[PDB]
Amino acid sequence: MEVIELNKATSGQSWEVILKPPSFDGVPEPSLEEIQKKLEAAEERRKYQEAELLKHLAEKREHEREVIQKAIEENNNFIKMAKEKLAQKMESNKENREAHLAAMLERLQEKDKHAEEVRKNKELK
Amino acid sequence: MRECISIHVGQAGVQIGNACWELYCLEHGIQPDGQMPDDSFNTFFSETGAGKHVPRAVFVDLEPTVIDEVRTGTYRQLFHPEQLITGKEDAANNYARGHYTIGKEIIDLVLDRIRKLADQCTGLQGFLVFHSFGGGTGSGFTSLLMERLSVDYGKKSKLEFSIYPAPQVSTAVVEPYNSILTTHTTLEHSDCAFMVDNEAIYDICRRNLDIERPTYTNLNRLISQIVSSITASLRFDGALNVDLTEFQTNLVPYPRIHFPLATYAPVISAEKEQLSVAEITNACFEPANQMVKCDPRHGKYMACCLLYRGDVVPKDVNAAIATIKTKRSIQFVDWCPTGFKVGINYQPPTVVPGGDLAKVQRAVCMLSNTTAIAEAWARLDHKFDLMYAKRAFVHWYVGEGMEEGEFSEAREDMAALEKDYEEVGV
Amino acid sequence: MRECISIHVGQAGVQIGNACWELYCLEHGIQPDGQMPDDSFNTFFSETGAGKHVPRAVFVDLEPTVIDEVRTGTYRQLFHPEQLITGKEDAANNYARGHYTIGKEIIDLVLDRIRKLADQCTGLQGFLVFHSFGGGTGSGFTSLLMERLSVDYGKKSKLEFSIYPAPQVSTAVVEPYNSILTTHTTLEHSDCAFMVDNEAIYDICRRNLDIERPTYTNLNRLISQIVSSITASLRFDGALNVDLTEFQTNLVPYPRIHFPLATYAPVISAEKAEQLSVAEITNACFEPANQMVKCDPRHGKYMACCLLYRGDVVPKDVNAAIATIKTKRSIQFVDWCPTGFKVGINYQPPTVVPGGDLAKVQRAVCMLSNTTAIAEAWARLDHKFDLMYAKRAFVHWYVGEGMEEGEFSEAREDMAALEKDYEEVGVD
Amino acid sequence: MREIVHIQAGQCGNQIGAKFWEVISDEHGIDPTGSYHGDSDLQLERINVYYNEATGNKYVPRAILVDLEPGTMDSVRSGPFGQIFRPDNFVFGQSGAGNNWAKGHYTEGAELVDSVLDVVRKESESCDCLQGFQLTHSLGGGTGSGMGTLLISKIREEYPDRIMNTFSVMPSPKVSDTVVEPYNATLSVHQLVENTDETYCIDNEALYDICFRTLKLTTPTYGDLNHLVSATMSGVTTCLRFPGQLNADLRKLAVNMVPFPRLHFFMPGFAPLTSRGSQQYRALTVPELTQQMFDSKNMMAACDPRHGRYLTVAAIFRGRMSMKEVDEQMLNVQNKNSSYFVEWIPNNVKTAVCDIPPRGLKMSATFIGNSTAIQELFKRISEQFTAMFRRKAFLHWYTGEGMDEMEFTEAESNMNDLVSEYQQYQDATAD
Amino acid sequence: MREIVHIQAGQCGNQIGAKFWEVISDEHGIDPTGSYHGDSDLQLERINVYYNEATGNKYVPRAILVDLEPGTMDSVRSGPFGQIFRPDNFVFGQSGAGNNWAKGHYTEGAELVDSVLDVVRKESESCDCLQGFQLTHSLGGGTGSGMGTLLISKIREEYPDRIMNTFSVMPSPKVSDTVVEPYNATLSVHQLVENTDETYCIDNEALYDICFRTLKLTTPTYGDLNHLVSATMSGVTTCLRFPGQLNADLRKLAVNMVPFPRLHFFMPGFAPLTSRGSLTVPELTQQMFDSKNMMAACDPRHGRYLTVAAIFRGRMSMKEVDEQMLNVQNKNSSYFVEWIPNNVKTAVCDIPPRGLKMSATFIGNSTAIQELFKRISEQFTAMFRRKAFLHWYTGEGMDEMEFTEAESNMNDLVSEYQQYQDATA
Ligand SMILES: Nc1nc2c(ncn2[C@@H]2O[C@H](COP(=O)(O)OP(=O)(O)OP(=O)(O)O)[C@@H](O)[C@H]2O)c(=O)[nH]1
Ligand SMILES: Nc1nc2c(ncn2[C@@H]2O[C@H](COP(=O)(O)OP(=O)(O)OP(=O)(O)O)[C@@H](O)[C@H]2O)c(=O)[nH]1
Ligand SMILES: Nc1nc2c(ncn2[C@@H]2O[C@H](COP(=O)(O)OP(=O)(O)OP(=O)(O)O)[C@@H](O)[C@H]2O)c(=O)[nH]1
Ligand SMILES: COc1cc(C(=O)c2nc(-c3ccc(C)c(O)c3)ccc2F)cc(OC)c1OC
Ligand SMILES: COc1cc(C(=O)c2nc(-c3ccc(C)c(O)c3)ccc2F)cc(OC)c1OC
Ligand SMILES: Nc1nc2c(ncn2[C@@H]2O[C@H](COP(=O)(O)OP(=O)(O)O)[C@@H](O)[C@H]2O)c(=O)[nH]1
Ligand SMILES: [Mg+2]
Repeated sequence: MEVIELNKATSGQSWEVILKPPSFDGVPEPSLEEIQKKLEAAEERRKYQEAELLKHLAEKREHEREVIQKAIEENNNFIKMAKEKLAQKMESNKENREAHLAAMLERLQEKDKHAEEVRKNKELK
Repeated sequence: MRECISIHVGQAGVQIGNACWELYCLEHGIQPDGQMPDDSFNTFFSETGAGKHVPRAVFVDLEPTVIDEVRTGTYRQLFHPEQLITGKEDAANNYARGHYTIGKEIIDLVLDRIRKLADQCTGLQGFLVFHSFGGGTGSGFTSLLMERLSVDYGKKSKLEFSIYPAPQVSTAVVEPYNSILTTHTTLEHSDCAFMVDNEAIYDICRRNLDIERPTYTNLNRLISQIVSSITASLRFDGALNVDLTEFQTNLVPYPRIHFPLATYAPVISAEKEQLSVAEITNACFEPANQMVKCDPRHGKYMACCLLYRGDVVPKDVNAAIATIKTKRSIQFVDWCPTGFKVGINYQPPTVVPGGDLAKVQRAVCMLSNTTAIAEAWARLDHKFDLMYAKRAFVHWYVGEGMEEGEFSEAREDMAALEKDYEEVGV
Repeated sequence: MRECISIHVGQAGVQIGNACWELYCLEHGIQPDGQMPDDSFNTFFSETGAGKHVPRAVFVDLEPTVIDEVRTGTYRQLFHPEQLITGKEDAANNYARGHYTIGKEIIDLVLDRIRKLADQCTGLQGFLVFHSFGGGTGSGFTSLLMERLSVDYGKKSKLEFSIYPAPQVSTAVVEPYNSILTTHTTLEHSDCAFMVDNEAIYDICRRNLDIERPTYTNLNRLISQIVSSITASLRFDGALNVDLTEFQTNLVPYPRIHFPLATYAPVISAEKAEQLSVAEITNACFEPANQMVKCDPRHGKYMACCLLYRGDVVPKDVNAAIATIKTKRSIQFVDWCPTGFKVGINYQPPTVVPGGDLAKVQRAVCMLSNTTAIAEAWARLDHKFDLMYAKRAFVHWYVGEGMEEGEFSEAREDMAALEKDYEEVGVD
Repeated sequence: MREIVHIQAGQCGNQIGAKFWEVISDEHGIDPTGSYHGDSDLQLERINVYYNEATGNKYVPRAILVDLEPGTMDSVRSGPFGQIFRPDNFVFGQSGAGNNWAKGHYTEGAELVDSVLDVVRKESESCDCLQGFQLTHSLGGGTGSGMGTLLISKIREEYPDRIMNTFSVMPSPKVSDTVVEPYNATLSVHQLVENTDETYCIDNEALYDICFRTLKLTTPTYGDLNHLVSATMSGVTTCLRFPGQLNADLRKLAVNMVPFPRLHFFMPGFAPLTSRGSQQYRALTVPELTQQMFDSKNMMAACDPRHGRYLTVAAIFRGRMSMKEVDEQMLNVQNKNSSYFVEWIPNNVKTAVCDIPPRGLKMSATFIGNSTAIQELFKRISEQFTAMFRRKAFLHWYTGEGMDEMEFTEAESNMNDLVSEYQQYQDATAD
Repeated sequence: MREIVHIQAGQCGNQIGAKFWEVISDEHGIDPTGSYHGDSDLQLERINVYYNEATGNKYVPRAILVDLEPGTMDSVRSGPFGQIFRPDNFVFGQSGAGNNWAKGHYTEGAELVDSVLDVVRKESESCDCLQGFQLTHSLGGGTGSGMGTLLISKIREEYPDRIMNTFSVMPSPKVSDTVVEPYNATLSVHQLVENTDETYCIDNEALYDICFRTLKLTTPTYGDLNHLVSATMSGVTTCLRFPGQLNADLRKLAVNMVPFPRLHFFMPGFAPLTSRGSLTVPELTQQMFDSKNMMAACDPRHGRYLTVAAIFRGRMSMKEVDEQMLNVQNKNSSYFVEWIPNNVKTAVCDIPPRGLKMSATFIGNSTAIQELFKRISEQFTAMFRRKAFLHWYTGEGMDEMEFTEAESNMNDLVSEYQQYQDATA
């Protein structure tokens, strides 16, 4: 063992114990802006992802309004079709009932004209 | 003077900070009120116009529960409110949240507080950063901070103490992701990182302290004794590792290979004859006493230091070293000499009174840089791979503005790191 | 809030309205002057300044003698004069006179009164129309009213209570004609029609009440109890309520298939010398003797069953009762109906008119079922229609009032299709 | 539907009309002074159907009395209840029709008919809800038949929306020897096919046979015959006059009894058959009343109902009797005699009960059938017509008043057309 | 990550919501007058997660009560804890939803929704740090189902960065109120797939079977079923409500439980099972992974767990708890996915639920939940192939297309669950 003294101080002492010398003589063989550029780039990716999330939720909001609007349109169309249907059949039934009463008074008035011809044929004799 | 600034990020960094600053105060005679009845302790403590000695530390956790644990704790008078930085919303175990969403928000606030600590220094050595691998704050904010400290303190040393995840005392299923992400981003910016494996520490407490289910307090107390031994020659007038750059000189021959293995002895139960220098020296070469689980039989050493503490005579260390050389094979790489740097710090080891660690006459911490530690990275890469193949959980990170490509780019770096450890352990 | 307006047309509709509004006043403690010593009855009674509770109802008849009895009877002050609308000539058992000739002279009056009642509602639920299939007013004026309600109120809910004609207690030989005619023109405009067969009610009053020759007041009082079971959910604070919307959603799988079958129990003679269990009365609803329409559900398929309990009835007992029903193979549900049961429970016991024939009971149940077996009642009517219509018997009285023959075969084709619909929905 | 307007024309019409008014007046408690003397509110509840309320708490029959011969007006005023009628409603000429239809229908009757319409309009405009008109007349004479049908036509023109109803007395050679009565009856039946809604066929042949075979009157007089008529008229107007749950009127009866407009000639029946002014020593049971009602001996038209099928039937039972027993018998008679009811008009028999029996009986039943057997009556008239018309017998009585053979030919064709329709539906099947 | 805003909608939502508040008030020691009378501060450490602190030292639940029918909330307000709710947090319509999803979601729901959002918007601004929203509702009715999903969508638009969590009650013919339950549920599951972060699948088929088979109740009632729902809701909110070293919140839970954004439907489990009125650690561990304890009618052995979070309540050796959870994971290894390491997380809380000394509660993200949706889909198809009852929905303005797309999406969800069940490493 080759002992070699290193240093001696107030609270300590140090040396070096050497058992074998080396087999081999010798020994074989980000700036501040770069950092802030990389921290800023990660923030813009974070913010871009948040913006795309809020964009997809905003797309949901618009669909929700579109659903609500579709139902209001269906209810309006139901009304418009019930209104035109009902007016159609009420006017058709009126015309029909009036045409019956007119035919029935027409036939009776023919009887009336015939009576006049009977009474004239009588005075003819 | 050689001031060091301690930065504690996330819950693990902060609760271990408490354990360390408490043990420092005990070691230096600093009472909880900051008052105090060798001047090397000023490297870690400043002093106010009132006579109070104040840790050179900043705590950061984006969750007020853990930092209120300091505002209201026993040592609360040691800290000024500006050293405690908090927020309302943590990283939710998400590196991307820690690094990109919160980090961009508090980095300038945190860097400004560190600058007030650094303006008080006549010769700042650098920073000691404490954080978990697994938390989103510990992983994510720390790696952003280390990037920024390399910009604002270009030549200053940065040492990490990193809590390596253990399933036995875990939190989150995504800790492998956060671990590889933070290791990738920090690799360029750290000079020397001492990893603490939570499973190693958990095992030492169960086996050596007779605790069936160790708490974070158990683990943190033991972790403090290790950090104490690594910093003891910075806070006292020692002779080995007397400034931060001497850690990379003595332990880090290659810049990327900067993860030394720390081994500590002895750990003795308080409720349970003083060990010899030879006995504790033998314990440094038992893998049951390593801070990180790996098998040194599977690698070669690049460097090896023995930090003794307490009643230790050089005569006994050299004889302890000679005994293991005869019986054991200790393989260094070809280009490095086979041997040890030894330091003795006369200041006796200290335990928290009432704790579970018994007070000992003498202790030792071995710091070795072995290629065996690459087994720890292999464990994390496998879990990372298992999940990332199916893109599991990735969408939580992408949602915070992280790009998917960062996952693979980080994983490629870890693949390169394993190949680096293979290359040198040829 | 949640108001329901009741409309009673012709003799049958008005006389049943008498049994119902008498029963409602007795259920809610209203006296025949409208005064009163749970506010839900406000769905059926408005209130005046003097605390008088006026039914939300119109009484219509083309001739005055039936409604004149209301005008001079016990409840002559219960209604405002303007709610009791009469002409001077009835429809002479002729659909064509109820719908056109006679009916057009009073239809605008009726809708003005209804419009005035709608204006006293903050959340109108719908209209309940009571009429006979057989009378000229019951059929023809109700068809006209239903059409005009659709124009005035759009798709606002319209439910009928219709008296299906029986030879036992009948009026006219032309009733099968009036029935097919009103059913055709009304089909598109009604959301749900509860049919009541006078022969079935007649037979119940004989077998269960020992009444040799049941009168209309016998028939109507029993009919009032069924009606009350249905509306009780809308007039009381109940545990399990069923509103007008819920009836339609749960009972009507297809717009045309909207003729549920009613069944009531128990029906006990008031002079009988043991209170029936929740189970006993529940099983009675699937016996054909207690059906309000003569038909054979065991030879049909159920598409939905709504069970309306009142009185001393606990939910655990309904659930146990209904679970037994779901195990009877003679009770067959269609393939496209995974779940066919809806249950409501109102807790105020049934009320009986003192001096009536029905006994007071601590619990009762009315089932409403949509079964394909109701088609049998439509087949019985179509056959009588076909017997006469092949010889064009009596058709001249309808043509004389302006109808055209095409309206007869177009109405008979709609009942053909209706019969073929009940076949189709019963396949697998 | 309330007020009926009653018109009686000619000798027969005024004679059976008078009796009609005596009989219902006694049922309703009205005496010859027009004052009410009865004991039951039921007598008055629907009294306005036939009576105007005169000042003085009196009741005046809503009745118009017409004849070309003056004599029959004097006969009525003399008769019991002659003082009940409104004097202004007598409209009399000075010379009869001489049993000549054309005189009543074209000449003399035409010169007096506007005088009649004065009274008819005055009665009609007073009504709150005019049901329509009932006419009593004979078809064999010249006034009741000729002027009587002319009247119908004329009234129908101003009131085309009201019900037109006749009690028409059919001639028989057993009762009258006037040989032209088949002519007058055929001409009148033409008019009635086209212009009335309901006609009760009152057959002198049936009335004579009942008096001679059943009542055992060797030589029945018009008073014997008219006792059968008045009993029938009381019975078939009972539901119009008394309050029931049926609330009957002339229109509801037509709608249900007449499946085809022309086939509107009803065969009335009555039980028990009695002689005029004769005490009844035993009542009839409900089965007796039910059976003897559908028996050809009790029909007022000389037709065997078993020779045809009933299209529709309406029956009224009078007296205090079990309506349950009445429902039972009536249902049984239809089940056991099923082959005499057309199967293609379901439930074609309607029954009513009136607790008030007619004078002299404790119980009675009256029957209004629309039977295809009534063709026998029209075949009998047709055969008599043809026997004369083949010879052109007596045609100059008619052509002297302006008529033309063609009118006779048409009315004969139209009546044979009526016989065929009866036959058509008598043979019609449900299959 | 402090305050949760709770919302309950429709009859079922308000019945299990009221039973929820009743139960947790007992644990945190809050009587019905909002006054605290507990014996431990542990009950008050995190009580602001669910309660506001009113002047007068009284606690008011942060609860909003919604229905299109006044009947249900009248009954709630007369309930035992009825007085505890803020009186202006009751928002209720008058004309009901008619058991019709289209009514709750488009017509009647829209007319009431902004009144709800105003009460939500006021509760939110009284929050230091709003953690998110928890909604209780059924899927088979019209109000909770149709209007509840409209609520979620609108809440997501206003607070896109807050966790949305629902307790969603699944219909079964064994406990039905309406014949159109398969429609209402299928239209809602489409919504939940899109707009929630965590949904607890509460299956009425499972609750009925638990009462009948396990608890021996011959004729289950809603009270019987809702006792199981209240135990479950108390169990899966324990960590949100009591101080632990986990400092649990909704976001952390979502992050570790949801590997794939659409697969966020949890299968809850509870042990021990108890009937109204009327135990070891190794049994709790096993009984929690047993089909007789699932609140979804699904057999977990029929699929594989992606992630599981389990909580044990009561005094017990957390060593023994951790030992047994490990033993169960290794014995049943083939029912966890191999490609999510360490996918079971266990928490302990010392305070037992009332009446018990030891309980365990299970939250599973299992591919077996596809069985729940296949059952809804078959019932849906049986009705919709005959277009039965459809006209009450087209009448509201809905297209048939909405029906087919919502079921294509639920069949896709089933496929996706299948795909990960067959995934290998
Ligand atoms: N040794 C030790 N490890 C800890 C301690 N606290 C947490 N950990 C470990 O650190 C990891 C969790 O990360 P934390 O640092 O606690 O969380 P965080 O950094 O605050 O980040 P978020 O809470 O996710 O925002 C897990 O592996 C824990 O086991 C501690 O006090 N001591
Ligand atoms: N249940 C019951 N049925 C009745 C009642 N009154 C009449 N009917 C039946 O109704 C049918 C007759 O029609 P009505 O309603 O009486 O005649 P209307 O509607 O007044 O019309 P017209 O009289 O023709 O103008 C017959 O089938 C009778 O059995 C009644 O009070 N109760
Ligand atoms: N039943 C019945 N038949 C009568 C009565 N009087 C006349 N007849 C019949 O009526 C027919 C004759 O018609 P009349 O009524 O006498 O004639 P008229 O209508 O008055 O016409 P003219 O006398 O020519 O002006 C004959 O068939 C008579 O048998 C009567 O009082 N009762
Ligand atoms: C004036 O003499 C009567 C009139 C009537 C009706 O006016 C009337 N008739 C019906 C009716 C009639 C026949 C058939 C086959 C039917 O199905 C119904 C219905 C309602 C009515 F008001 C009734 C009578 O007795 C039944 C009469 O006395 C015999
Ligand atoms: C709301 O109820 C709970 C919440 C949480 C967390 O909020 C939370 N969960 C995790 C977690 C979850 C699952 C896995 C697979 C994992 O690895 C980690 C981590 C940190 C947390 F704070 C935890 C619970 O029990 C574990 C809960 O009760 C069952
Ligand atoms: N578990 C449970 N389910 C319920 C309860 N009440 C109703 N349901 C279920 O809810 C569905 C009916 O919807 P409901 O909430 O009553 O209708 P809504 O009020 O319109 O939202 C059916 O599937 C029932 O099974 C309850 O108290 N407990
Ligand atoms: Mg009527």
